[PDB]
Amino acid sequence: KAIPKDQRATTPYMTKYERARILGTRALQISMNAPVFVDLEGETDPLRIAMKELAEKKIPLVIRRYLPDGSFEDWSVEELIVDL
Amino acid sequence: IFVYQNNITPSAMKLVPSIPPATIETFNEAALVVNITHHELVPKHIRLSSDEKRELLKRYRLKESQLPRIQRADPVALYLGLKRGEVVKIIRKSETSGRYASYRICM
Amino acid sequence: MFFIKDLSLNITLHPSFFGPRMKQYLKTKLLEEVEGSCTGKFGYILCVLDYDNIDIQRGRILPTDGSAEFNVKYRAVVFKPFKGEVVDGTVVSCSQHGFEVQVGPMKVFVTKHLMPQDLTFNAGSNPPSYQSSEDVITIKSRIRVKIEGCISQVSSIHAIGSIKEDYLGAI
Amino acid sequence: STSTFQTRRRRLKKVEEEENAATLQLGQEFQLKQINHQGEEEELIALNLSEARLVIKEALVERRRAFKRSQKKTREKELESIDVLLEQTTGGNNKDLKNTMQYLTNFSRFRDQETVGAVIQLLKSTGLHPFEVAQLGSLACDTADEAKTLIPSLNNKISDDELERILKELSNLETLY
Amino acid sequence: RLVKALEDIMVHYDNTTRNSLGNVIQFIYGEDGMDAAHIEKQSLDTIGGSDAAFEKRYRVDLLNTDHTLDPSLLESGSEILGDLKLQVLLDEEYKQLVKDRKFLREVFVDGEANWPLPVNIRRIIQNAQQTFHIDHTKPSDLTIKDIVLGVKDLQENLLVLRGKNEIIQNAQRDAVTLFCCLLRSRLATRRVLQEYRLTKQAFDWVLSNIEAQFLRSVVHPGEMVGVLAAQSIGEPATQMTLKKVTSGVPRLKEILNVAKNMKTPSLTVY
Amino acid sequence: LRFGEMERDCMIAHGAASFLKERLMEASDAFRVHICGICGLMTVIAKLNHNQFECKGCDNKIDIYQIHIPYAAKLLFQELMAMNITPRLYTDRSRDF
Amino acid sequence: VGQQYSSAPLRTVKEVQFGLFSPEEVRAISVAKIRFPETMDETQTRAKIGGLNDPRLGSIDRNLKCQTCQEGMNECPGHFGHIDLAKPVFHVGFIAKIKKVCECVCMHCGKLLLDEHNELMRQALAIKDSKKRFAAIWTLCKTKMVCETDVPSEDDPTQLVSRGGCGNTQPTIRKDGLKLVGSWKDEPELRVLSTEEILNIFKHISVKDFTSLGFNEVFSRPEWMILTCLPVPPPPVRPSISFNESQRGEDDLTFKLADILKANISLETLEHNGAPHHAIEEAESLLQFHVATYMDNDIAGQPQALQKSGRPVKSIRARLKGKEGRIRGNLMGKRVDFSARTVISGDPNLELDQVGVPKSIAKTLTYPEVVTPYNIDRLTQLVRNGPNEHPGAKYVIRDSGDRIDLRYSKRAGDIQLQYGWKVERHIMDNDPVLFNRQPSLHKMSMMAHRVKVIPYSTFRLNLSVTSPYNADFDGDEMNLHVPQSEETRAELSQLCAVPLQIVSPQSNKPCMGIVQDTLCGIRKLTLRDTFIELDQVLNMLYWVPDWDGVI
Amino acid sequence: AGRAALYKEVYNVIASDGSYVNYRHMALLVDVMTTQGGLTSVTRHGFNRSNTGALMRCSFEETVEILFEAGASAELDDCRGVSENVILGQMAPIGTGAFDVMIDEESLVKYM
DNA sequence: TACTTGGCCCTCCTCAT
DNA sequence: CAAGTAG
RNA sequence: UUUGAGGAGG
Ligand SMILES: [Mg+2]
Ligand SMILES: [Zn+2]
Ligand SMILES: [Zn+2]
Ligand SMILES: [Zn+2]
Repeated sequence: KAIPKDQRATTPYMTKYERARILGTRALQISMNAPVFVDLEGETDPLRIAMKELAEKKIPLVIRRYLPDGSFEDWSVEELIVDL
Repeated sequence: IFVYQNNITPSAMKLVPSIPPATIETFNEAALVVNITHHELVPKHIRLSSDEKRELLKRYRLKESQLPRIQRADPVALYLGLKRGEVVKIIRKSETSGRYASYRICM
Repeated sequence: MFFIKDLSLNITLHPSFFGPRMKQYLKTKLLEEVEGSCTGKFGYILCVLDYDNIDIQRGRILPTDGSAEFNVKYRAVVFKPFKGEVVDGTVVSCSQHGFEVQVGPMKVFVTKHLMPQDLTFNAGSNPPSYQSSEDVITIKSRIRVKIEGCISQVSSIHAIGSIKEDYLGAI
Repeated sequence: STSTFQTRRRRLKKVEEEENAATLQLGQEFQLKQINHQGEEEELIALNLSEARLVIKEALVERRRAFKRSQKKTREKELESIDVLLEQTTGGNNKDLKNTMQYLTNFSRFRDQETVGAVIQLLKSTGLHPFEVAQLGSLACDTADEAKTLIPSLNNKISDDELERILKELSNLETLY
Repeated sequence: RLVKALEDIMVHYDNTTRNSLGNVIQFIYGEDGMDAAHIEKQSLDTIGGSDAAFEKRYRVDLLNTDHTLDPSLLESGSEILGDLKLQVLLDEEYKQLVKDRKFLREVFVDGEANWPLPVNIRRIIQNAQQTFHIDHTKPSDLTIKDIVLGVKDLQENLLVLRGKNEIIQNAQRDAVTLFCCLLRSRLATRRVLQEYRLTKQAFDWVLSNIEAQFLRSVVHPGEMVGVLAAQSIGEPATQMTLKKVTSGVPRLKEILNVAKNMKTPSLTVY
Repeated sequence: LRFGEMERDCMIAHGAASFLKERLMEASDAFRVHICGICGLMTVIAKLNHNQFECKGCDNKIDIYQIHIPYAAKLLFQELMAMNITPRLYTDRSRDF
Repeated sequence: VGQQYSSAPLRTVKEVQFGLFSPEEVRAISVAKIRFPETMDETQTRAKIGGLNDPRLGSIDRNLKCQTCQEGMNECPGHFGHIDLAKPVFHVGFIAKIKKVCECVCMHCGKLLLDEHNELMRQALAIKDSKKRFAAIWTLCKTKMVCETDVPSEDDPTQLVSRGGCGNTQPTIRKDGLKLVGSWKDEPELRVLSTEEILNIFKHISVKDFTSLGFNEVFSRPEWMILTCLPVPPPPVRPSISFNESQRGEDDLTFKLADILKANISLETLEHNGAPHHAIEEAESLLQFHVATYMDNDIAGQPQALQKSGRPVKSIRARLKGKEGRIRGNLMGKRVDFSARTVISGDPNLELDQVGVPKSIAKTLTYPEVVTPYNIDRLTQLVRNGPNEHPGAKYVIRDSGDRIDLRYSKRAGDIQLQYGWKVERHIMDNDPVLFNRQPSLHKMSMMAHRVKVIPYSTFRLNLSVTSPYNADFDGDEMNLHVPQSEETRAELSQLCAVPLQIVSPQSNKPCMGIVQDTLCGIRKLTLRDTFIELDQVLNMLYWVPDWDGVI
Repeated sequence: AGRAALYKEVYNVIASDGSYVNYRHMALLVDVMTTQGGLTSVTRHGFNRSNTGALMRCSFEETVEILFEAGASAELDDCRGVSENVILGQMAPIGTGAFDVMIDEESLVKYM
């Protein structure tokens, strides 16, 4: 169906599984020779770079949260508050 | 509503669902000596308008099935005299958060 | 006969190309895997229209390798012959079994016995040809055929066509 | 492959694929009733030669443009003017398109996107089905017999006199060479 | 069995406990949406205690020489004594705490006041204590409005559910209710100023934290609750190394199987 | 070493979605088979060379997908089929919800 | 996985549609006529006769061929075959329903025994639950045994209305062995219901009748519970076992097929020869037998169909039956690679979240790392290092889907790495791993630790992380699983990491603490009575790795 | 009021041992057992007969028998069941995969 | 009436046909 | 060893 | 190699 960016309802925060998976995903990619969007302060470990890319919210990813009924909500790493 | 004492004839009983829309219900004396709802354990239930219900669904994005059900013959279901389709809101106490609201549809 | 059907393609892009100009490589690769394709279900995919406003939507990341997959919705000009359709092309080859005309990107063949009778076949001709009381058909001669049937195949489509009917033949 | 804007519920028994003929019975993929990306409905897209030659040249050209928006950071005469636009914005190995432009440029019946405009406006007062409304646009026709015979799906959908006038106004708009 | 019987159950993004059919099994995980890990045994002071002690601890009367706040605590002490518009907010606060009383004594007849609740308030203040080096001598500087009006403003952000409507926004008050009682319990004017001499600064902090600590205690849509709960019960079951009634391991079997002939039928009538 | 049911249950509890899949596929079974876009079966005659595909009886060559599943499951199916039961594999849902 | 690129698109299963095979489809699909009962030997000549296994089905003897499908052994799923029975047979498992069905519809005309007319019926028909309709349809008409041709409509019980006809009495039915018999009632009439007949009475059942009874016009029409054409699983389902060459090794299944086949041909060869009428149904029950047995073998009508040696015989169903079998034993739980186990011992010198991995294992277990500009150097060093010193590797795999064995390859010491290639290296210090001790009944029974390559042969775990796995060191063994994808690791390190599991949700309280020595000793060290002097108070300070250097 | 009992009873079977289980767990179970309508046993008789998919209930006790009646009644499976995917070799909609991830090409330009 | 399936997890040996 | 389920 | 039984380990 799709849900408007407005009328949105889920948690303003990032679920640990999201964080976990995004760092995982992003790491996989960085490790795949994907482009890196931060100054590697010399870092050389992907999941470490992913950790940085995530701290500067410079991760081009988007989380599609599905609902029991099928419709979802789209959120970007940018938006999502990263407490934890 | 008809209150029999010891019992009604099975010849009799087969005459209640024969004059709709109207409806009839049979209750035993010994079953009403005490109101069950007054029990420590039975939380209060409540009938939902064909509207309040259509709302609930639309408010949780629920299909009718996915809703926790209540027996058509369930003690309390007769105390309120539900109907196959009517939904009940059950507000009870909770040692986790004062009050918890649960719903029960009827089968 | 030619059409402008609305299509969509699926491209799985490797993380490598997850750059700044991705929209670019996507579109570009779309083109490499469509322009020049042939399906029985779509005939000849000749050109992608409105290059600029190709819809990419959000591509999702697969889940074992970073690869992301986008459902590119485009639109383009196609053309797939039909039986009973009539189109005219330029003959290309010609033999003791008939001549093959070329309608658009496709090629339709005409059997010696699917054309009129008073039209024999000249072997000792250069280039090879078919002679009639008043007509002469060879290499470049323009004909107009009626596609009797089509036979899809690989990355191309052929069909046999007759010129035995009326209002058909040369022009 | 290349999915087509319409998910038919192919529930096992995929048996009934009728025939293809100018009975206006084109593969289900070309029902005169098809779907647009926007999710709306839209008539099939009947493209007659030379009306297509224009459309192709149209995007092939406007491509050369947006193709260089990112680079900063007469018969035998057009046979050449096109062989170039290709060797610039085409896959080059799309030998099908080369041949499509020749055929589409040799047998075409119009040069002006104007003339082609009238062709359309004219033929589009019929109620005729797209395929006809194209075969009529890319096939010379003097008599109505020639038309309603080289396009059998016409037969009862228009008096011979009418279709005749229309054929008259074609050779009248038929750009010269 | 317990496991196979609950695999598919997890908290969904709407904050509902469903399965693979999507049949709501719980509308809010645990009837409160809290992740078990962020819960500690707190005490609901508002419950136990003579009606006497209750007054002497939470009652504040700005229209009384012996029931007003000694200006040794509040900066604006003396200049508040009598203020009528305040005694309305003060009375409002109290009429509440009392309602809470009767409420709790209606959900926990035992009188037991120690229960598992998110956000450990007792400590969250203790840290506030020595974090701002608070001296029990000099007076605070919290408007009475500062306090009671901020406390109300906190509850507004302790969002468990989000919804843009009534049914939902109503469930909100529900799933929070219990916690709040504990909140008002610990942030009642008299306490805040007489027991833990907070300063405006310390206060604005303790508040800021409860809010944030709470939002963290919420369950995460994804948590595979079923299996969790499953294990959580079948695990303590193996640790069962074994006044005269059917009990323990065999009892549990009796229960899960929904058996009709339990060895001990028994029945307590009062 | 065997990654028994229990182990699975724990991973599920953790929400170790990907890891679990991985233990189960890449580190064990994992197999690639072809299906019919029509009858969700492993009929498909993939010649993976001259790109030929087919799946006669349903007769195809056009609508064919490729999937990754545990060789064990492959077997599970074939075994079921030999028992005359058809386990259809469809790459898209038509029942919505 | 599998290897070799396929131009076929790649999707994930989203639906599983269960159906039954239409004898017609079984045919369509098959690639083998399967007429002979024997295996190979074209008169002892080794190959395979166009008879059983490979009359085009899969193959053996390491040979491409497979109906050009080539690909050989690995990459080629089997290719089903069929085998035309002679006479229709039941279906071991469906018999129960095939039976119930009949009690649901009378023969001769084959149609329901209760239409919209009967009211008790109506209600049964509202139930949108195939499982429950059928379960109430049956209950209602298993009793009525008269194909009523006229019934009192919704008006007067006086006026009789008509529908279908032929009231032919309905016989009650019972199950005897693998056949159905019923009496037709002075005194009864007992006759055995021929498959050939039942089947026929099903084909005729109405389309809305299928439907009304728990069925589906497309995937499962009752007329399919009776087997006509039989699906013949290809080799990979019933492989062999060759003790080199001139020997045997056929699988149990490959036999029942053989038997079913034999028992089929003999039947047929009686209907086109001296057919002693009812001396055939004496050999037709043999086919019904075998064909039933080959699928189910643990039945009530005893005879286990023992295989020469008294060894039971593995019915297909057997393979799937819970635990140790397919479903539960192969799919819900498998053996896995990149795992190891030994004996655990305690070690007060390892951070809670670590785990001592014996050099032995570290050199054995491997992690697939992707050659990147970030590591090339470090990686090339490990590759040169060989698979013998510790910090090293043991496999380099290039984009060209081909593995280089580091311990042999005449180029072992050579090798320039290529950005993108993968270098399976040893497990190194700080490689997140999933450690655990069974029985596993806790989220905690499994936790991610930091690998610590150590000497001696044991998994050296920290004490405080003891109670969680619930283990001691009295010969207690443990498991270790090594992740494989940058994201896998992350999952372990981000949710399985021991430092996370510290507070137990199953009891909203920590689930690890200080025990034994450290516990006991901490009390002693505490006591007001306890005082420590300089020289020592200095050594102690040095031990807390985070000591601010401030005595 | 029954749920009340069922739970109150289960609780006491863990209390008699001096153990502690945070409500929610026992509540969840007590609840799973109750919702459907009344008392649904944690046995092949109860829960494993409900609307769940075939492959799922199939991985517990009635295996083959369960399957048979599935293709027989042309059952359809969602593959929303943890088990379903585990059997298939696909990441199950659980934690990590309880949502999707995508590269927003838009934001992918503001990052340079 | 009678009987049917359920039966910790994992691991390791040795033996015999 | 048992209890329940179903014919 | 598969299988089937017995002994043992936490
Ligand atoms: Mg021990
Ligand atoms: Zn097929
Ligand atoms: Zn093959
Ligand atoms: Zn009849």
